[PDB]
Amino acid sequence: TDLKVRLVRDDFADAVAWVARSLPSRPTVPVLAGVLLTGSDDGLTISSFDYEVSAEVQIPAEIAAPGTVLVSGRLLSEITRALPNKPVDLSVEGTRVSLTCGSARFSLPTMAVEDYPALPELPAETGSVPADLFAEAIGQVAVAAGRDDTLPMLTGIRVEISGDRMVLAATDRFRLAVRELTWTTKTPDVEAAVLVPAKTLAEAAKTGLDGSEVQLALGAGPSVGQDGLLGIRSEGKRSTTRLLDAEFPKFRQLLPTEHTAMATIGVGELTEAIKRVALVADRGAQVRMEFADDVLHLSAGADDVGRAEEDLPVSFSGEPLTIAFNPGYLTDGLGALHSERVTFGFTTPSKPAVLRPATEADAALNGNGPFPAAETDYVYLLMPVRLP
Amino acid sequence: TDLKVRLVRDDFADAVAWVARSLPSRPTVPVLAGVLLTGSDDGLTISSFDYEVSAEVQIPAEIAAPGTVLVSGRLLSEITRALPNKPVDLSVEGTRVSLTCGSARFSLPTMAVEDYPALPELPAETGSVPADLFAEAIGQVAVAAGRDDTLPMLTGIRVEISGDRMVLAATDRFRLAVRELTWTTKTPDVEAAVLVPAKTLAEAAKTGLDGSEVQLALGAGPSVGQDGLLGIRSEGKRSTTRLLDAEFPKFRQLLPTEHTAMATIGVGELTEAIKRVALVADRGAQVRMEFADDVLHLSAGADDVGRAEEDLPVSFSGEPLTIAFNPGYLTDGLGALHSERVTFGFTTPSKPAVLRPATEADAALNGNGPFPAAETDYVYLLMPVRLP
Amino acid sequence: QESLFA
Amino acid sequence: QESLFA
Ligand SMILES: [Cl-]
Ligand SMILES: [N]
Ligand SMILES: [N]
Repeated sequence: TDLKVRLVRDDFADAVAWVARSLPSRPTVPVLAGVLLTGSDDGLTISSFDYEVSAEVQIPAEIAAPGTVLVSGRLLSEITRALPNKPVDLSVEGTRVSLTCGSARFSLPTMAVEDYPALPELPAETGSVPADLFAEAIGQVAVAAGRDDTLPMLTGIRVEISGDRMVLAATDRFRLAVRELTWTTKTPDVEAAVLVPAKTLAEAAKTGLDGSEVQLALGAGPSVGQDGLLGIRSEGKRSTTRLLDAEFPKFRQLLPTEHTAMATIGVGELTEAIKRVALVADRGAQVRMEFADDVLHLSAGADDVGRAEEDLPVSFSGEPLTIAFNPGYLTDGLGALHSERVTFGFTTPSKPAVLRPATEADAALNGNGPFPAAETDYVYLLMPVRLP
Repeated sequence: TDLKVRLVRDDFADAVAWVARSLPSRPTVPVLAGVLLTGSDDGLTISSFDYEVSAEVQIPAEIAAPGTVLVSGRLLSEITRALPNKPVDLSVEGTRVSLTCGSARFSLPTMAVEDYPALPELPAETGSVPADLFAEAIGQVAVAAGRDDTLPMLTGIRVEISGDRMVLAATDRFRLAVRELTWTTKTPDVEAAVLVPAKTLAEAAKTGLDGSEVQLALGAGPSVGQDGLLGIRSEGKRSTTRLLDAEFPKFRQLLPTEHTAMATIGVGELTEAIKRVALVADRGAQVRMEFADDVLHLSAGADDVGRAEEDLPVSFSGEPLTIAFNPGYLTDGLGALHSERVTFGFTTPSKPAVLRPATEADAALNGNGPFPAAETDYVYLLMPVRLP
Repeated sequence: QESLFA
Repeated sequence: QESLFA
């Protein structure tokens, strides 16, 4: 039986659009360039796969003849993206697929569905997270992951599961992001850790969270992470991603427990100022932060390109300090706090600083120090830059 | 004396942004990367120059001390766009320029002002044109200008002035755009013509020029075009553009005088259809148009990629016709008409086709022709694709 | 592709 | 730029 079915334009176009993002560009095996359509029992299944990441979504469908077909993914995406808002009639006829919408008519050559690899079966679903919380946490941590495939061991997000607690981490050796959150476990309690490619996980957080809840699949019991695969399911969309076989550093030990100095200031203000003074820095060379008497003196630049400085009111408690940072790394941290005010926790100009959201307890603390580190769900440790 | 001046942020930032468009991102001649700030008599002049296009703008200024200084244009632009909305104090002191605004304090290095080339003097004004009309016309014609500098005669927009009527024209051998428009000369009976670099003129039009009217300065009477540059004066701005020594082709002989067939159709509908059908033409070199019985049948594709076709209603007068065009050239022309309905004037499937805005007279088209070629303000003559 | 001129 | 780990 050849596939004959009618679908809604927006449904088919959205599904194809999403499944098409995971498609490989000019893959080794030609069939990998195709999208798989399988219609049955008043539904259509649209799938893509590249041996590293898989995307599968199911949409409503008026089935006239259940069947399966494989068509060029990018071409299907371009076509579906330009169809008029009318029903989409899909009908496989021999070696070609007939796609009809409005007065437009397309006839494409099918692909070798037999040569197409079987999709990976997702492990057992371990737990479920609110979609917005998951998206925020991942977005907050991923900024700290490495972005260089020549250093793959840095390009991951560590996912720790301990009962109802989940800890996400990421680093590139110069900055560390950690987010603690709670989820609803769907299996007996687990105590496992894996390393997921950050780009794929963030992609799933942005484009994969179609619903309000997000189920994650890593296994069950002792076989959590054994399959080397992570499943991510939502309302209709389910994807898979290969795990990274690399060790994540020990980060709990680098998180300071006390701070000699502390500086609270507004995120928007600080961000704008950093981006302004950084205009004269030598390609994100460094920004100099001079804290003293509740005033933050920002400066940067050389005498050959130019130098800039700007003063900002700041709630600074502790010993005066002069510490420098990479502008991009700094604004990356500030942009992940998602709070009105940021609180820095400095030690020495040559040791990490703790950017974290401001808490009510910080307005209170004021003295000579030392000050104890506050408990916070998200933390962004940033290594400073050596000054001349 | 060293320049000391206060300025309004928006005035200064806008002037700098407009003057800094021309500067190269990688300058060959050093000084040609700098912006010239010349202050005096409650005014500030901001200049750029690259031996081809000169841009000069004068803004109001609170001059505390007159002077001139050369600074880096790209850095000054990025700084001025990032400044707070507060008065901008500019004080040149020795080898540096202090730019203060709000809490931001910038200090840039100066450049060799003595080694900065003088700007070309704008020729004598030849007339005036409504700014928006001039810009629209430049864009309407620019679509057809060639971009291969090995064929310089095709890389420019021809500007003819004949009394109160200006004609713009461009062509890349495969297409010919011509746009007539009414302007206001200062010396009637002027019959001149120049060739302007298309990319320069088109970009200047796209950016725009504040003011209801723009004054062109090509010369005076017989001296028009002999100065070697096109001057343009708007409210507060004056610019020069080096002309092209090449000779524009003879194009008036190419415009058909009559048509054996006619087709009037909606621009939006046709544009969508062509964009759709052209997806399966990965060659991107041909879309097939079949006119017959008030039905336009579009088709394209290849059995290795896909075959697409689509029917549209059309007001077609004359005998059936089958003619193919390059989809890019076709949509480029349809995109320049700026009208709701387009009218085609075909002869043979191997001879040019006239694309122009539809007129009321075209609704009266009846009979088997021939049909006299109507006079139109914009014409886009497209050469067809040979079919086997 | 033909040419209007050349 | 210093680093947190190697
Ligand atoms: Cl750890
Ligand atoms: N030619
Ligand atoms: N490391």
